[PDB]
Amino acid sequence: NDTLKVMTHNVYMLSTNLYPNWGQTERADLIGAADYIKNQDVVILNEVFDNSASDRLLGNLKKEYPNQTAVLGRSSGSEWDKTLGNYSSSTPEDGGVAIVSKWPIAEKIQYVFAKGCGPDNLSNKGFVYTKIKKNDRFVHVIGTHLQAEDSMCGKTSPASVRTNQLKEIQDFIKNKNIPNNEYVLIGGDMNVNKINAENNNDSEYASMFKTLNASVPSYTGHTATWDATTNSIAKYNFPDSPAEYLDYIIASKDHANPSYIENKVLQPKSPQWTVTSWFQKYTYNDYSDHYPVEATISM
Ligand SMILES: [Co+2]
Ligand SMILES: [Co+2]
Ligand SMILES: [Co+2]
Repeated sequence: NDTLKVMTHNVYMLSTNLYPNWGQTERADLIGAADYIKNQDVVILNEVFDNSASDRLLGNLKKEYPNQTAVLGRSSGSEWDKTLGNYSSSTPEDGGVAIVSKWPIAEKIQYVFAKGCGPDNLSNKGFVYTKIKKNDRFVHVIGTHLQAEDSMCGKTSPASVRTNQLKEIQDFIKNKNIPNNEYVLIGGDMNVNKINAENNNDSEYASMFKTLNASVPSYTGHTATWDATTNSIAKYNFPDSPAEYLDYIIASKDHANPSYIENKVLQPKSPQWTVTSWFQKYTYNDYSDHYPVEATISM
Protein backbone atom coordinates (compact mmCIF):
# COMPACT_ATOMS: atom_id res chain seq x y z
CA ASN A 1 0.00 0.00 0.00
CA ASP A 2 3.11 2.20 -0.14
CA THR A 3 2.94 2.92 3.59
CA LEU A 4 5.12 1.36 6.27
CA LYS A 5 3.96 1.29 9.88
CA VAL A 6 6.63 0.69 12.51
CA MET A 7 6.23 1.03 16.27
CA THR A 8 8.78 0.93 19.05
CA HIS A 9 8.00 0.53 22.73
CA ASN A 10 10.18 0.19 25.78
CA VAL A 11 7.87 -2.10 27.77
CA TYR A 12 9.64 -2.03 31.14
CA MET A 13 9.87 -5.78 31.75
CA LEU A 14 12.66 -6.03 34.29
CA SER A 15 13.67 -9.48 35.52
CA THR A 16 11.27 -10.76 38.18
CA ASN A 17 14.32 -12.19 39.98
CA LEU A 18 15.39 -8.62 40.77
CA TYR A 19 12.00 -6.87 40.63
CA PRO A 20 9.34 -9.40 41.77
CA ASN A 21 6.42 -6.98 41.92
CA TRP A 22 6.22 -4.92 38.72
CA GLY A 23 3.37 -6.93 37.21
CA GLN A 24 5.54 -8.16 34.33
CA THR A 25 3.42 -11.26 33.71
CA GLU A 26 0.11 -9.43 33.80
CA ARG A 27 1.37 -6.63 31.56
CA ALA A 28 2.63 -9.24 29.10
CA ASP A 29 -1.06 -10.14 28.72
CA LEU A 30 -2.34 -6.55 28.80
CA ILE A 31 0.15 -5.36 26.19
CA GLY A 32 -0.40 -8.45 24.07
CA ALA A 33 -4.12 -7.69 23.90
CA ALA A 34 -3.82 -3.90 23.70
CA ASP A 35 -5.29 -1.95 20.79
CA TYR A 36 -2.38 0.49 20.49
CA ILE A 37 0.06 -2.21 19.40
CA LYS A 38 -2.20 -3.60 16.65
CA ASN A 39 -2.21 -2.86 12.92
CA GLN A 40 1.53 -2.27 12.57
CA ASP A 41 3.88 -3.79 9.99
CA VAL A 42 6.81 -4.11 12.40
CA VAL A 43 7.14 -3.64 16.16
CA ILE A 44 10.39 -3.00 18.03
CA LEU A 45 10.37 -3.95 21.70
CA ASN A 46 12.79 -2.71 24.38
CA GLU A 47 13.36 -4.00 27.92
CA VAL A 48 11.83 -7.43 27.36
CA PHE A 49 14.35 -8.62 29.97
CA ASP A 50 12.30 -11.02 32.08
CA ASN A 51 12.55 -14.33 30.24
CA SER A 52 9.15 -15.71 31.24
CA ALA A 53 7.16 -12.51 30.73
CA SER A 54 8.92 -11.61 27.49
CA ASP A 55 8.22 -15.03 25.97
CA ARG A 56 4.63 -14.72 27.15
CA LEU A 57 4.33 -11.32 25.47
CA LEU A 58 5.89 -12.57 22.25
CA GLY A 59 3.46 -15.47 22.41
CA ASN A 60 0.53 -13.10 22.80
CA LEU A 61 1.76 -11.10 19.80
CA LYS A 62 2.26 -14.25 17.69
CA LYS A 63 -1.22 -14.22 16.12
CA GLU A 64 -0.86 -10.80 14.50
CA TYR A 65 2.96 -10.75 14.34
CA PRO A 66 4.02 -14.38 13.74
CA ASN A 67 7.45 -13.46 12.36
CA GLN A 68 9.68 -12.83 15.35
CA THR A 69 13.33 -12.64 16.36
CA ALA A 70 14.73 -14.09 19.56
CA VAL A 71 15.60 -11.61 22.30
CA LEU A 72 18.95 -9.90 21.83
CA GLY A 73 21.71 -11.50 23.88
CA ARG A 74 19.73 -14.39 25.36
CA SER A 75 21.18 -17.07 23.08
CA SER A 76 23.49 -17.45 20.09
CA GLY A 77 22.33 -20.46 18.11
CA SER A 78 20.84 -20.90 14.64
CA GLU A 79 17.91 -18.69 15.63
CA TRP A 80 20.23 -15.85 14.62
CA ASP A 81 21.73 -15.67 11.14
CA LYS A 82 24.69 -13.87 12.68
CA THR A 83 25.73 -13.04 16.24
CA LEU A 84 27.98 -9.99 16.13
CA GLY A 85 29.84 -7.85 18.61
CA ASN A 86 30.81 -8.40 22.23
CA TYR A 87 28.35 -11.26 22.85
CA SER A 88 28.79 -13.14 26.12
CA SER A 89 26.88 -16.22 27.24
CA SER A 90 27.68 -15.52 30.89
CA THR A 91 26.01 -12.11 31.26
CA PRO A 92 23.52 -11.88 34.13
CA GLU A 93 20.88 -10.48 31.76
CA ASP A 94 20.04 -10.28 28.04
CA GLY A 95 19.79 -7.14 25.90
CA GLY A 96 16.01 -7.00 26.09
CA VAL A 97 15.54 -6.13 22.42
CA ALA A 98 13.31 -7.99 19.95
CA ILE A 99 11.46 -7.35 16.71
CA VAL A 100 8.19 -8.90 15.55
CA SER A 101 6.42 -8.43 12.22
CA LYS A 102 3.37 -9.41 10.20
CA TRP A 103 5.75 -9.86 7.28
CA PRO A 104 8.37 -12.59 6.57
CA ILE A 105 11.78 -11.84 8.07
CA ALA A 106 14.50 -12.76 5.55
CA GLU A 107 17.45 -12.19 7.87
CA LYS A 108 17.91 -11.87 11.64
CA ILE A 109 21.14 -10.47 13.12
CA GLN A 110 22.00 -9.55 16.70
CA TYR A 111 24.88 -7.22 17.60
CA VAL A 112 26.22 -6.56 21.10
CA PHE A 113 27.82 -3.17 21.78
CA ALA A 114 31.55 -2.99 22.47
CA LYS A 115 31.10 -0.72 25.48
CA GLY A 116 28.82 0.98 27.97
CA CYS A 117 29.18 2.70 31.33
CA GLY A 118 31.19 0.24 33.37
CA PRO A 119 34.06 -2.03 32.19
CA ASP A 120 31.99 -5.23 32.13
CA ASN A 121 29.26 -6.48 29.80
CA LEU A 122 26.47 -7.64 32.11
CA SER A 123 23.49 -7.40 29.77
CA ASN A 124 24.55 -7.82 26.13
CA LYS A 125 23.08 -4.43 25.20
CA GLY A 126 23.14 -3.73 21.48
CA PHE A 127 20.83 -4.00 18.50
CA VAL A 128 18.73 -6.33 16.38
CA TYR A 129 18.79 -6.10 12.59
CA THR A 130 16.01 -7.50 10.42
CA LYS A 131 15.54 -7.70 6.68
CA ILE A 132 11.79 -7.83 6.08
CA LYS A 133 9.83 -8.50 2.89
CA LYS A 134 6.92 -6.07 3.02
CA ASN A 135 4.63 -6.51 0.02
CA ASP A 136 7.19 -7.23 -2.71
CA ARG A 137 9.73 -4.83 -1.18
CA PHE A 138 12.60 -5.45 1.26
CA VAL A 139 12.78 -3.01 4.16
CA HIS A 140 15.37 -3.01 6.91
CA VAL A 141 14.57 -2.38 10.56
CA ILE A 142 17.18 -2.09 13.29
CA GLY A 143 15.92 -2.05 16.87
CA THR A 144 18.10 -0.92 19.74
CA HIS A 145 18.22 0.49 23.30
CA LEU A 146 21.17 2.75 24.14
CA GLN A 147 23.23 3.41 27.28
CA ALA A 148 21.18 5.11 29.98
CA GLU A 149 22.25 8.00 32.19
CA ASP A 150 24.53 6.64 34.90
CA SER A 151 26.14 8.51 37.81
CA MET A 152 29.12 6.21 37.32
CA CYS A 153 30.56 5.97 33.82
CA GLY A 154 34.30 5.94 34.44
CA LYS A 155 36.37 8.55 32.61
CA THR A 156 33.67 8.72 29.93
CA SER A 157 30.12 10.10 29.93
CA PRO A 158 26.81 8.43 28.96
CA ALA A 159 26.60 10.67 25.89
CA SER A 160 30.05 9.60 24.65
CA VAL A 161 29.07 5.96 25.15
CA ARG A 162 25.82 6.42 23.23
CA THR A 163 27.69 8.12 20.39
CA ASN A 164 30.04 5.14 20.21
CA GLN A 165 27.06 2.78 20.16
CA LEU A 166 25.41 4.83 17.42
CA LYS A 167 28.73 4.65 15.55
CA GLU A 168 28.64 0.84 15.71
CA ILE A 169 25.12 0.84 14.27
CA GLN A 170 26.08 3.13 11.39
CA ASP A 171 29.30 1.21 10.71
CA PHE A 172 27.25 -2.00 10.53
CA ILE A 173 24.74 -0.47 8.12
CA LYS A 174 27.49 0.71 5.77
CA ASN A 175 29.22 -2.68 5.89
CA LYS A 176 25.95 -4.46 5.08
CA ASN A 177 25.85 -3.08 1.52
CA ILE A 178 22.09 -2.55 1.62
CA PRO A 179 20.73 -1.22 -1.70
CA ASN A 180 20.34 2.56 -1.55
CA ASN A 181 16.79 2.31 -2.90
CA GLU A 182 15.52 0.28 0.06
CA TYR A 183 14.38 1.75 3.36
CA VAL A 184 16.61 1.40 6.42
CA LEU A 185 15.10 2.41 9.77
CA ILE A 186 16.75 2.58 13.18
CA GLY A 187 14.46 2.71 16.20
CA GLY A 188 14.20 2.30 19.94
CA ASP A 189 14.86 4.06 23.23
CA MET A 190 17.97 6.09 22.37
CA ASN A 191 18.21 7.76 25.77
CA VAL A 192 18.93 10.96 23.82
CA ASN A 193 16.64 13.81 24.93
CA LYS A 194 14.91 16.02 22.35
CA ILE A 195 13.21 18.36 24.83
CA ASN A 196 14.83 21.82 24.75
CA ALA A 197 17.38 20.74 22.14
CA GLU A 198 15.44 20.59 18.86
CA ASN A 199 16.83 23.99 17.79
CA ASN A 200 20.35 23.38 19.13
CA ASN A 201 22.55 22.00 16.35
CA ASP A 202 25.20 21.07 18.95
CA SER A 203 22.91 19.10 21.28
CA GLU A 204 23.38 15.35 21.69
CA TYR A 205 19.98 15.18 19.98
CA ALA A 206 21.37 16.83 16.85
CA SER A 207 24.48 14.61 16.90
CA MET A 208 22.33 11.47 16.82
CA PHE A 209 21.18 12.20 13.26
CA LYS A 210 24.70 13.07 12.13
CA THR A 211 26.22 9.91 13.60
CA LEU A 212 23.54 7.66 12.05
CA ASN A 213 23.37 9.79 8.89
CA ALA A 214 19.60 9.86 9.42
CA SER A 215 16.89 12.38 8.62
CA VAL A 216 14.69 14.13 11.18
CA PRO A 217 11.06 12.96 11.21
CA SER A 218 7.91 15.04 11.64
CA TYR A 219 6.78 14.88 15.27
CA THR A 220 3.14 14.49 16.34
CA GLY A 221 1.18 13.29 19.36
CA HIS A 222 2.30 13.65 22.97
CA THR A 223 5.33 15.79 23.79
CA ALA A 224 7.32 13.20 25.76
CA THR A 225 7.98 9.44 25.76
CA TRP A 226 9.07 9.12 29.43
CA ASP A 227 6.72 11.35 31.41
CA ALA A 228 6.30 11.18 35.19
CA THR A 229 3.66 13.92 34.92
CA THR A 230 1.19 11.72 33.00
CA ASN A 231 2.51 8.16 33.37
CA SER A 232 1.61 6.24 36.54
CA ILE A 233 4.72 4.03 36.66
CA ALA A 234 7.08 6.92 35.92
CA LYS A 235 5.39 8.99 38.63
CA TYR A 236 5.93 6.22 41.18
CA ASN A 237 9.63 5.85 40.35
CA PHE A 238 10.58 9.49 39.72
CA PRO A 239 7.75 11.84 40.84
CA ASP A 240 9.71 15.04 40.21
CA SER A 241 11.73 14.20 37.09
CA PRO A 242 10.90 16.46 34.13
CA ALA A 243 9.36 14.70 31.13
CA GLU A 244 11.85 13.50 28.51
CA TYR A 245 11.64 12.61 24.79
CA LEU A 246 13.84 9.54 24.26
CA ASP A 247 12.28 7.10 21.77
CA TYR A 248 12.65 7.36 17.98
CA ILE A 249 12.26 5.63 14.62
CA ILE A 250 14.36 7.36 11.97
CA ALA A 251 15.54 6.63 8.42
CA SER A 252 19.07 6.39 7.02
CA LYS A 253 19.80 9.09 4.44
CA ASP A 254 22.35 6.81 2.77
CA HIS A 255 19.43 4.73 1.56
CA ALA A 256 15.83 5.27 0.44
CA ASN A 257 14.85 8.68 1.81
CA PRO A 258 11.16 8.73 2.81
CA SER A 259 9.28 11.64 1.24
CA TYR A 260 7.41 11.64 4.55
CA ILE A 261 8.23 10.04 7.90
CA GLU A 262 6.27 10.71 11.09
CA ASN A 263 6.90 9.76 14.73
CA LYS A 264 3.76 9.92 16.87
CA VAL A 265 3.87 9.52 20.63
CA LEU A 266 0.77 7.75 21.92
CA GLN A 267 -0.54 7.70 25.49
CA PRO A 268 -2.50 4.44 25.64
CA LYS A 269 -3.78 3.56 29.10
CA SER A 270 -4.00 -0.04 30.27
CA PRO A 271 -6.76 -1.73 32.23
CA GLN A 272 -6.09 -1.20 35.92
CA TRP A 273 -3.60 -3.59 37.54
CA THR A 274 -2.15 -3.79 41.03
CA VAL A 275 0.96 -5.08 42.75
CA THR A 276 2.07 -5.26 46.36
CA SER A 277 5.51 -4.00 47.31
CA TRP A 278 6.85 -4.01 50.87
CA PHE A 279 3.38 -4.48 52.38
CA GLN A 280 2.03 -1.55 50.36
CA LYS A 281 -0.43 -2.00 47.49
CA TYR A 282 -0.15 0.14 44.35
CA THR A 283 -2.44 0.50 41.34
CA TYR A 284 -1.43 1.49 37.81
CA ASN A 285 -3.08 2.09 34.45
CA ASP A 286 -0.01 2.16 32.21
CA TYR A 287 1.61 -0.58 30.14
CA SER A 288 5.10 0.74 30.85
CA ASP A 289 6.89 3.79 32.22
CA HIS A 290 7.61 4.71 28.56
CA TYR A 291 5.02 5.60 25.93
CA PRO A 292 5.19 3.95 22.50
CA VAL A 293 6.16 5.76 19.30
CA GLU A 294 4.15 5.04 16.16
CA ALA A 295 5.87 5.77 12.87
CA THR A 296 4.29 6.30 9.48
CA ILE A 297 6.77 6.09 6.61
CA SER A 298 5.67 6.97 3.08
CA MET A 299 7.35 4.70 0.52
CO1 LIG B 1 13.74 1.66 31.68
CO1 LIG C 1 16.42 -12.04 30.52
CO1 LIG D 1 13.65 5.00 30.64
